[PDB]
Amino acid sequence: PTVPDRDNDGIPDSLEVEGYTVDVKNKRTFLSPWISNIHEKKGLTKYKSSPEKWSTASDPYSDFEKVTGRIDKNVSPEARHPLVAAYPIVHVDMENIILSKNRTISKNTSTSRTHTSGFSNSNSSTVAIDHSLSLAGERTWAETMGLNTADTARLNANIRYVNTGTAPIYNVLPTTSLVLGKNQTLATIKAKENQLSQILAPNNYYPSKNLAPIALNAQDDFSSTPITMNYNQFLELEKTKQLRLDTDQVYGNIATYNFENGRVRVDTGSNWSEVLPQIQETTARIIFNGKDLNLVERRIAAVNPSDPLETTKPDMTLKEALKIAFGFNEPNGNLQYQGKDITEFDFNFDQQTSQNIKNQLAELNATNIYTVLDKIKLNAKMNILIRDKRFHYDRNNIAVGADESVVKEAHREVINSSTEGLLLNIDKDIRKILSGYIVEIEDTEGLKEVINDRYDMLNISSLRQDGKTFIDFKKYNDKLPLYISNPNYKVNVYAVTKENTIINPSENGDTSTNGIKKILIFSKKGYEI
Amino acid sequence: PTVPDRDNDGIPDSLEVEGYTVDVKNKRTFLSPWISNIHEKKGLTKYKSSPEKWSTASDPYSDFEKVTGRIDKNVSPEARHPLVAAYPIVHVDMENIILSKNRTISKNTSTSRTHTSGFSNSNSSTVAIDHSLSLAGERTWAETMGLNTADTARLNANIRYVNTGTAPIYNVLPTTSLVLGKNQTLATIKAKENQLSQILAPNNYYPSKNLAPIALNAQDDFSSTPITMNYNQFLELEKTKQLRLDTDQVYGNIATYNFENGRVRVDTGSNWSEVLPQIQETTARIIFNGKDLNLVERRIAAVNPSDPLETTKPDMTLKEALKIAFGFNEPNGNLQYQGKDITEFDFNFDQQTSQNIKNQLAELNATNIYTVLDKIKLNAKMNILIRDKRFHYDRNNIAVGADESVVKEAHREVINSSTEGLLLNIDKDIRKILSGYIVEIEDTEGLKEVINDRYDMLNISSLRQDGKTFIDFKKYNDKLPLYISNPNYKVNVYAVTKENTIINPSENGDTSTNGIKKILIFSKKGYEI
Amino acid sequence: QEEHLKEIMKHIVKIEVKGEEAVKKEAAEKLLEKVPSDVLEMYKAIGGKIYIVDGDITKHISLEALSEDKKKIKDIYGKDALLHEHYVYAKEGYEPVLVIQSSEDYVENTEKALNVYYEIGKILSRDILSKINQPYQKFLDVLNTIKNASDSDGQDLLFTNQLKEHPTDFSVEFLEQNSNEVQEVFAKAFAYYIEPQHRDVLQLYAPEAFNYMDKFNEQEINLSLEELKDQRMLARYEKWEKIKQHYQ
Amino acid sequence: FAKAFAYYIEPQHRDVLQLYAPEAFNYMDKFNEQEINLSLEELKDQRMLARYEKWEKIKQHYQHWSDSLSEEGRGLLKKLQIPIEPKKDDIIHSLSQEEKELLKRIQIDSSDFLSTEEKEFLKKLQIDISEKEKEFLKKLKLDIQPYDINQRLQDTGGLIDSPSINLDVRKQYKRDIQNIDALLHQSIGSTLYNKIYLYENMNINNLTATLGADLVDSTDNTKINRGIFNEFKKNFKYSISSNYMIVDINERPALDNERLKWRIQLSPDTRAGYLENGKLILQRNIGLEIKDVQIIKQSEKEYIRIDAKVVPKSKIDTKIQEAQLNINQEWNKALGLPKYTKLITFNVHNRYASNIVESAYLILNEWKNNIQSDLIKKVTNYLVDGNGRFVFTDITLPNIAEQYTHQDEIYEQVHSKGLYVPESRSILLHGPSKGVELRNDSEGFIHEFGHAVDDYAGYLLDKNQSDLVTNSKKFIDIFKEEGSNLTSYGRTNEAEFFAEAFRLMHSTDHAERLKVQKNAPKTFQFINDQIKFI
Repeated sequence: PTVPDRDNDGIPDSLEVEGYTVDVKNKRTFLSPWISNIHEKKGLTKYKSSPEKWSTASDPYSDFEKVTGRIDKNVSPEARHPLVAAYPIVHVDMENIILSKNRTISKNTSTSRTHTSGFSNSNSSTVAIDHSLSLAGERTWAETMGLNTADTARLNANIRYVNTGTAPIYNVLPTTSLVLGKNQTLATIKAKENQLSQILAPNNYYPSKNLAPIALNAQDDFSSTPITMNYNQFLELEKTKQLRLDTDQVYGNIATYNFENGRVRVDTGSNWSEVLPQIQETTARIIFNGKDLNLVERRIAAVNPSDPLETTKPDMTLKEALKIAFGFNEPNGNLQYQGKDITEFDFNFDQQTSQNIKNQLAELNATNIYTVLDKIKLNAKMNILIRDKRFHYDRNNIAVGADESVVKEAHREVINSSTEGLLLNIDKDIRKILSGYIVEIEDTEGLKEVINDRYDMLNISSLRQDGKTFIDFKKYNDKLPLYISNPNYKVNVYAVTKENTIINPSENGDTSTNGIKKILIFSKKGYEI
Repeated sequence: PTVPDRDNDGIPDSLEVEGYTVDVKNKRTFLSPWISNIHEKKGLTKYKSSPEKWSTASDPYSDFEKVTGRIDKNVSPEARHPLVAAYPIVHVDMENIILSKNRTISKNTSTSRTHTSGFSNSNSSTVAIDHSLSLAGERTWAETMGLNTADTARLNANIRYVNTGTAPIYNVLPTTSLVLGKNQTLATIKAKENQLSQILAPNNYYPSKNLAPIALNAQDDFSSTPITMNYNQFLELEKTKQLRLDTDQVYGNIATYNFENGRVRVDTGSNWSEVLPQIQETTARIIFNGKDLNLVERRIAAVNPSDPLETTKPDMTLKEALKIAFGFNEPNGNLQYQGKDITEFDFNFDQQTSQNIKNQLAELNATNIYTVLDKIKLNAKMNILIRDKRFHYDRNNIAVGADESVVKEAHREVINSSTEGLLLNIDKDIRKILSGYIVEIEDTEGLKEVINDRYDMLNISSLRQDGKTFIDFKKYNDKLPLYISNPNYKVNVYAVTKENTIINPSENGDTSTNGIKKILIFSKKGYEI
Repeated sequence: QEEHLKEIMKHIVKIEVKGEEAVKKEAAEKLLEKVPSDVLEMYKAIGGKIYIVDGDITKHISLEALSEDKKKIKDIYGKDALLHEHYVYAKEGYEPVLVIQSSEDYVENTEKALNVYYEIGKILSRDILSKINQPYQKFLDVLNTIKNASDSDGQDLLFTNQLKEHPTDFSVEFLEQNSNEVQEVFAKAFAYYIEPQHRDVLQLYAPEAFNYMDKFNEQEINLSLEELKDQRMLARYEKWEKIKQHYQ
Repeated sequence: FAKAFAYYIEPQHRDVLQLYAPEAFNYMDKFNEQEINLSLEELKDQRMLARYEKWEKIKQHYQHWSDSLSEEGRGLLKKLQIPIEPKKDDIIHSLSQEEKELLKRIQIDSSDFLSTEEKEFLKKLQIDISEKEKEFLKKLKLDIQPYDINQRLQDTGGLIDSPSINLDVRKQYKRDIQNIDALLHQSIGSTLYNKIYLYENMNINNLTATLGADLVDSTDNTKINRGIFNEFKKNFKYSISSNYMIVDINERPALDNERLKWRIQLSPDTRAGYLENGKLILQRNIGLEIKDVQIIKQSEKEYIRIDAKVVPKSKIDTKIQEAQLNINQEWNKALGLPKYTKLITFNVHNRYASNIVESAYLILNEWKNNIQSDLIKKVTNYLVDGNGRFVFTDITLPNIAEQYTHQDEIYEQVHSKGLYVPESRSILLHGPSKGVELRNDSEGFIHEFGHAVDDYAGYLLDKNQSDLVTNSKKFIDIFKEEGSNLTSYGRTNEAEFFAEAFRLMHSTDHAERLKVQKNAPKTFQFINDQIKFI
């Protein structure tokens, strides 16, 4: 009669500890104990959970609610599993800025969510402004804008918020402060009031790509020019051309599911700023840049030996974590992510986490973690960073370069070549670590004539509407076709990786591509062209 | 007997899954299990639903209320069926504007709710300003309004709100921002406070057609000219004559039915801005322009394989969806909408949906979807667009033109012809893709004299109060009847559809209709008049 | 809130479908149940029995060949109706027969149930009790109390026009010379008493009439059956059998 | 089996079982909570020591009753156990008149009424020693029956006053049973024992000779034909025993003709007697409800296992009246009869009761759909115009009520598959017996129906005269020519011939209809002419 359920979460004790699964019988859904033979053919996942936790992940959705689907239909699919915390992760993306003096520099920007190292739970992004010259004659920003020693420039940018987490935010929108250099806070972006009545579902923008982005300067009367900026500051900006956007975790309320009638109402009692601390202190954190070289962070519930209540959670071995959080599978029993074997990735651990794993590796007598992967225990609070092993990385764990040899194979497929340009087809991921191309012409006797011989004249590679990259020569040429002094002269094309780029004129203001680390990328004679 | 009912929605479990129907017995209404032979002759619809959802559609009215009628009597009929989500869809319709400088150009406008392509869940419309010259002498707006390089024009428009959805909005009325060009946001029309105390039932206007429309400019002291606009903006406007009206989804509260006394009271806890997200992630979206070439949007509840609870919804086949959502029927077993067979319509799908349907077409070994229609399963989140195959369309899926053959066929019924004009009776739908007519006279030896020989002098076709089209020659003539140099001279008339129209004078300001592709529409000799 | 759903829910959600024709049989049987059983035994004992037809009552073998002239009938309210449209007729003769047209709406509504009970009362007073002349002074005494009473619309409810014009109190001679009018008044009273929703109306406007009928249906109907049986020789003879056997 | 068993006992998995294997759950549900105790005893029932212990534990309880038995009680009981054979010397000495010489030279082997065993009795008398002699033979039959108390009880159904036999014999029978009734004064009820099961082997031919003819597989007598079995189990739900049950104590191997193995549970209130020979005598008029019907295997031979629980007969009796009301109310609307008529009243007091009641819901369905609607109504109207009612029984026809009274002669008794009484206008259908000719039960009805219909047709021609369609010179002759062109049974006489012809012309197999058309063309137009009268 008891069918005991101490945690009072719908699922009985025995089911939670041993394994269960929900499976639809024609139109009625019921919860059943895991049978090995009848469920595997049906493609059902074997769940486990804690008999003493109303929500094993510790986030606001019960063990029962997640797997049954009675839940805010916006929680991302992979987070339906009881061991993956569902919470929001908001960072700010700046699309473009404009400058003037209290002859207007209007440039488009590109941002990437960052993470650096003892790395802590606080969101930040990093914009890097493009250096290429949209206008030929706009050499030296200091003069295109009449900035004087005793002048002040105004900054006016466009931003959108991106939610890369696993749950929706409802009312509030986070406060976020702009910072130049190490600690020079230029401005704190106000928390607009009673204005974010829309929703940020995971992997969405606010406002969507179809609407005007929120103008940063109010354009109202709040402050005439909130973003003033002294001369010396402008200089700092010119040498680094980078800014930082720090955002806090003050989100809104929480959307809960009501059992009596199935209505999802935003309750004003439960607030994410009370939950995040629980999640962040009882889970192991896994950061992965596999999908599109962007940092996707997921959290898995692991046991913490020191705490009675915590020994109840199912032991979680690393191997399963990758399987349920990101999509790894076993075609032939070898862990891989969409073809790419697990061995092409690095494992980096915080100093704390490192020590713990070294112990675990000793009682098993193994040296290569890639073998004993399914035997590694996760404890609470480890932080793990899995990055593609083939690319070079900077201090902020952003993809920045790669070994030249890898770069070459990506170009070994010349779909067509003429005197007007190439329409290549490159793997979408590589063309985000290439700043530009050096074009040069070679005399029949070994001379070398480089066409776009200026640091800020590299942006010659566009992308066609069918995803085929097209390189235009006439852009930084003289609007003239490509000339060849000899049908026997070889035509060489070079690519320049980010790490090896120059961002300002040199010591003696050199603009030549001399001291630039250049990789050989193409070499066809006149006859081939 | 304790008939089982987990979803707690009045109808017992077994009934919902297999099929039921409500039928009024003389004066008492009772719910009955579907009997195949005794109910079909009575023209009753076979309902099905989800045994585990208090509202299969997920909108705020329970499975029981929709079919029984205990519901806000304003919900549109087509939404009474349990599988059609009932929610509001508000867009803004602007009837006419006026311009001046901080001698007022007052032109009437026509607006159509738009939808373009990767199309997202946000309503927007598009106004088009009439280009025809109301005044003879008003050539070149730049001069009719004293606009100088350092001037600013003031904008004062009249707008009305249109509800084309299926449910009422109650207290609030949405904020919406006007934008010219690609990203130039001119103004955001304030959300007047505590003033929309009336109701917007589906297919109604606010304020109604019998009252003055809400003036856009406040006419008060809030801003002297809220719609400021530098000179350069005015130039784009002169070249494009297009404005966009983007509106968000912040509607009011929801009206619920109370069992205790049958009172419909507006509950201040539940708000549409919390429900719409649920609907938009669990339904298939069908857009149809069949009735009057206007975009009607409906949402149907479809299953989602990945989610246990969601497999509970009754399987919905495409053929039945069209039947219950719009009014299609089977006089002879052939799907048709008022005469027009289903075959006269296109099916267009988003890339996801396209891919999904290609699979569906493979396990059945068929190539023409028009046949296997009753075998296509709908899953959640597909988007389908059904447009008339005979008309040409623009990028924003607006009706813009047609094949000449259709244009000629639409005119083969000459009710009357004289020297003062034509009185036709054409199908109401065609005259929404015809911009105007070119009248010309032909000498017995092949000469050609065009009466209204100016680009901006085409709006000569009025409509009489009995729906008979009447073309007036004296309008853009010299207020004189039509002269004919020979009772044997043929009179040729050409029609110009919008897509083939010119909107501004050419390079050298040509006003002749020369380089315009014109379709011949009439040709009777001088004596055949 | 959760409470109310159940009551509405039960009334509307018919769990199973009885059938197309079963409902018909079940409706008629429930109706006749409410009449005290002892009345049915008296009817059977005096001969003919009620048979339920399904179609147009106007055309049935038992009734087609007899009383064609009497096409004019008066409902309980006194308004005239043609027989074909009407749904229940009865006939008094050598073979007392009562015919009721089957329908599915006898439980739900009441105006139709009232006429059936009305016809049972007319058969009872004219065909059963008349064999013993049971309506007599006690019925006449209550009757007399209704005519002379303070503005009692009760008269309007049970008396026809013919009665409203007899100036003095009712006399034992009148009932003998005219016995259709009095028997009718009995029938109406019988009908109103059986139908639950009308019970209150009766007791309200004719208290004494209600009192009379209350004691009559309570403990004065078994006496009707026994006295009726006292005319049948075989009933007397079966009685002799039982008494002699036991104490023998 | 084990897998299914496991899932049901474990509480948490029971629901899983019910969802994916409904049928498996149902089987196991009834298995583990009533049938398992029934299974335990049979295992112990194999050990001779346990059987002996059970028999001994029963003795002492009945020791006092046995020790107090008188000589008259034991002597009476002895007669019940052994069938009593009639003595020839007694009957011969009881005649003494002219009839025996007349009887001396009679064509014995020409009476259909006599049966084989009775012919042998006559042949033994004959060794010692189309007219009026077969009527004298009818009387002798009512005198040569063996004195068998138990046999009398089912034929009369417990109604001991039946005037079906000689008064002196009647007095003799009544005294012996009433004396036996007093003997069974001790109830089984005790504090010494719980549920006790006893067994009895019975021949299927005793319950239904129609099913018994094809129950056993035609080729291998050790297997049972599943097709006929399914019909037999369908409506076997309850039974009543009016006579004296002779039961065993320990199961013993059965004889060839016993294919039913009954398992009867008793109630502490049931009155019963103990026998020293390992048998028990149960009180008469006991009711039994059938809980299950299944096929079992034993010693390489198939059998039918039937369990049963004793309950008060009144509880079963209530089922029969409620069944009576359901069938009569349904057909009054379909026919057009007055609401309150007692038409299909049936009284049954035997072992196969439940099938008889349900079989009514089948004979009439086939009866209506096969005969012209106007004939049924007209004839039913005729039948109601009198006091006749249909009567379905499981006792021999001479014992119901109506038959004996009106015939009035003692020797006028007749028993057979069906019978029609013109005087009382009633149709009698004895379910238990099997027509030596008829193929099923429906045909038995139609034959009796023919006799009744023929009476009304004759009635309509003239009201004052009571006569049949035959005896009119326009039909007697017709029987002399075509009368022998069909079955030999109809050749017997005109009355059976009309009835015989009537079923065939309305048989469900059109072939049979064609046969009667091409073999007796004259009769075919004649029959269509009497039925026209409507």
